[PDB]
Amino acid sequence: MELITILEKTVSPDRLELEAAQKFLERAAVENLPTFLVELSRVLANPGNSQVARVAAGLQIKNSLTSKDPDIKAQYQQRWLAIDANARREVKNYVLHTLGTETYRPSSASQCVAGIACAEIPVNQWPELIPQLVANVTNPNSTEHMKESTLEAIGYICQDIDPEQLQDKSNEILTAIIQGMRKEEPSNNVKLAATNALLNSLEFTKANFDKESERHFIMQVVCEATQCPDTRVRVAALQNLVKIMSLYYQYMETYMGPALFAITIEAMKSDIDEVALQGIEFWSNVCDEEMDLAIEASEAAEQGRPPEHTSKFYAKGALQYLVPILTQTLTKQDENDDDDDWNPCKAAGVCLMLLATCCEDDIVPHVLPFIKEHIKNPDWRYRDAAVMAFGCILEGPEPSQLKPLVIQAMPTLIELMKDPSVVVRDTAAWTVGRICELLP
Amino acid sequence: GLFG
Repeated sequence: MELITILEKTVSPDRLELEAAQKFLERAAVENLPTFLVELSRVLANPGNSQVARVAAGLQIKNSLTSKDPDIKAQYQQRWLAIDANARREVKNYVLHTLGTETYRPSSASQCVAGIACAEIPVNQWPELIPQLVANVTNPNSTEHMKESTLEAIGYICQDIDPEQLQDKSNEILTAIIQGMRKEEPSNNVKLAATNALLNSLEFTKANFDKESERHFIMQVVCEATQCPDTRVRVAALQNLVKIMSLYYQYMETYMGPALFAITIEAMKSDIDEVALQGIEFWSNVCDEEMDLAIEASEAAEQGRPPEHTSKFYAKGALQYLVPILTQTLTKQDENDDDDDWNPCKAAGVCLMLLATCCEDDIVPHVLPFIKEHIKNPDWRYRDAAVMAFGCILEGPEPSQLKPLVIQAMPTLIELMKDPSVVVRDTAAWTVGRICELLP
Repeated sequence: GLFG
């Protein structure tokens, strides 16, 4: 009836037994913080303990180092720094020695390394860590777990610490990340850890994306990963393409034409909602980037000089293959649920609106054919899609250029307000609402 | 360490 014992009771179904174990652990953090942490790290560090215990130990440690409330988190980070340097040097030592000794997933240690580091790195307090983390991944003998859990830690560190505090280590890290991502890596799990790590390290690899030698390698590595048979790795890989596109638009010429287009397009068509979700996000991101450019460009028009960066109108160039997919995606309607849920359908529509405000006028002639063919369809889905799509293109094409179209639509737009389907009725309403509003 |  020790600590391992109290920890395991933190998952016991018995309500009384839980609040019990919980109270114990709370005072322990209050009246015995330094010791408590060294003990928990000792539990976590021992591969002889239950997954139940280790994970619990890890959760307690991580809980005394961070919170989602910036204020609380600040308070915890300070409390930790105020702890004896030798106690901390021991917790750090154990937490670290854990990496590569866990059989369960994810790693419960990486969450602790990321916890302590977020408090200690911004103060040059654990200057050894990164070198250690990088060596763990790049050692030619490192186990399949050594790389995976280390990459998860590197990943969490990048995710929660100011990227401003890693640019001076950006090359070391990136090497370790790209290392667990290259196809030669046997494990997709390591490949998965590596890919989510990269996703949070883009913020400070700007110096690396600038060197064409390296940007071509990163991009190839990411691309080969959108082809991974493990859906998770794919989605993670597509997630990078989406962020790379908003953080490095100016360098996408080389790949966009011969690679991205194909990948993202197919992704949008995937049967797997999470993958389709990424494809869409990617082209919404493009419209966004391209819209701010149209501004930055127009602003330089007044100042009679050229803008810093120029748009390449990738969005307008894909209008041909995007529109049909987006409209088709609006067919994947949610009969039953959450008008709060983010499914491909919700995505597509928001995307379309973006595509509209982007390829302003040239959006209508591509959307109409779908609206026409379906506005009067037996399937409530297609009937709603048509009414939906019409509601999306409303804001983009010239206010004047639209009015005539609104002329011929208005009739049917009203009928639908009396359509059986509550969904269609709701949609029709929204659409008609936008009309009366915008174009007086 | 933690102690002494």
